Amino acid sequence: MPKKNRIAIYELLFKEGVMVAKKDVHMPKHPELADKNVPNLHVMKAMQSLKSRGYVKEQFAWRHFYWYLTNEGIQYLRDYLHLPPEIVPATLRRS
Amino acid sequence: DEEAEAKMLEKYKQERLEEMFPDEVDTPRDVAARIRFQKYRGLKSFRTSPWDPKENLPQDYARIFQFQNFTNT
Amino acid sequence: FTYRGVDLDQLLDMSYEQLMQLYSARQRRRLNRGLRRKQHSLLKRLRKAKKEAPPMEKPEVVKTHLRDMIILPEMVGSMVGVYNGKTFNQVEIKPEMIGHYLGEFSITYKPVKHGRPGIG
Amino acid sequence: KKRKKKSCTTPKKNKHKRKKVKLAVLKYYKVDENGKISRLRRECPSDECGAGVFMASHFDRHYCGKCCLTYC
Amino acid sequence: HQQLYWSHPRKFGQGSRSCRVCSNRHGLIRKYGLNMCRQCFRQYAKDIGFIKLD
RNA sequence: AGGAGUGGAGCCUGCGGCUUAAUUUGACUCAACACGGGAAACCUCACCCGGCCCGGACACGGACAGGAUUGACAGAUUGAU
Ligand SMILES: [Zn+2]
Ligand SMILES: [Zn+2]
Repeated sequence: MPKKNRIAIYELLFKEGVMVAKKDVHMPKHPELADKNVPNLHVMKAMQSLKSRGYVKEQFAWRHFYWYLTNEGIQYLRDYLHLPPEIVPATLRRS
Repeated sequence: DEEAEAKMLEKYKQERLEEMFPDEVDTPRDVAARIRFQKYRGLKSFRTSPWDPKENLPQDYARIFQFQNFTNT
Repeated sequence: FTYRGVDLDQLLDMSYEQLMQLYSARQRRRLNRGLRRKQHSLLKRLRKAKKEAPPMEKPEVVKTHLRDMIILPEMVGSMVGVYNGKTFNQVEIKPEMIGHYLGEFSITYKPVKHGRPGIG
Repeated sequence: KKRKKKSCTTPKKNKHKRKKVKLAVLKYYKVDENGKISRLRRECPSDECGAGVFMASHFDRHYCGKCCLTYC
Repeated sequence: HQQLYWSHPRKFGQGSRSCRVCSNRHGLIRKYGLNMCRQCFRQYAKDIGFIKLD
């Protein structure tokens, strides 16, 4: 997968901390990441790479994939995309 | 001297292909099976099968001496 | 030789939308819905085998999977080989089979000769 | 034990290798000591790969790598 | 292998529909928009609200 | 005690046998045999003949920006841009 795919999958992971999928290899493009043309196979195999390291936490369902973010996975996105900690994701917004 | 040592180290091994595998050979991939193992046969029971003891005498067995009954002679 | 009252020589230059009015309804509807992208490239292969063939010699056998190819009258004389699931079987196109499918000339099965019945 | 090695692996279905000469820009460029830029091969007139991305020059044609444009 | 593998037209037919929880293709209940297997419907029937009255 | 029958006939569909490159398969008294919601053109599809792909996470060593895989017109090769 190219850089504008593997980067752009990691961008919305830091935004809210969760990612869903379909377990649909053959899907043309992921519906959350329109205007990028990233297939569902790309985000599926990217999170398969991230789960074995321990940055995300997997849960399955009827058909869909679910992924949360661990504490040591926030820092792995913090340095891969170079963000300062003065901004926060959706952890400390309400209450 | 080392080529026989190359025969020696494999004889510590080709012997040891016999004490864990009885006669595990590789089947021939190139030549047909009715050609590589033409000469053999399959026995229904290794002890209670018939076998003609003089079916294929080699030419060396025309150079040895026989007995009519060894114990009684 | 003719076919619906017109000889093969007018069929060689019979146009695309006028030859369709001589066929039966499956083949007429098939020419109405169009010949697809991998069926234009077969006729081009048979042209490429025809005009490089020697003038006293039939062209070489050509291998296909296209069992749905209608035998057009511009496809007579060619040696096509249509598959049977196992082998490519050699087919020589005669002018009397110009409304059939290509896939009814490689039989797909061994015609059955029975043995002795076992325990029924 | 409880297996046979069987020596029956046949992967001999050879793939390609990317033959690159050492710094193929020297195949691309040729500069004399006065400073002339002699682009020995054609430049593709496409919108995506114009003025920087060079074509191929085969035995009978020009050939691109981005949009695979072809000439005679 | 781009105009290929997921190329074949799956626009109808038995193998363009699958169960929505099994992803299995056989014994399928398309009525009322259920789209479940006949086995996975029977597990989740009382959750959907299909009660067995008679 | 009866009624409709089935078993006879043609055909439709299951199941054995034979055949086959393959004729995928489970189930064999009631408690297998229009059952697997099983009415398969492709898909379903397991089976047969041929071919492409990795969709082999991650950890370690090498190749390593005198590069690692990738993609691609034409020609031959091919069922096949
Ligand atoms: Zn370009
Ligand atoms: Zn289901």
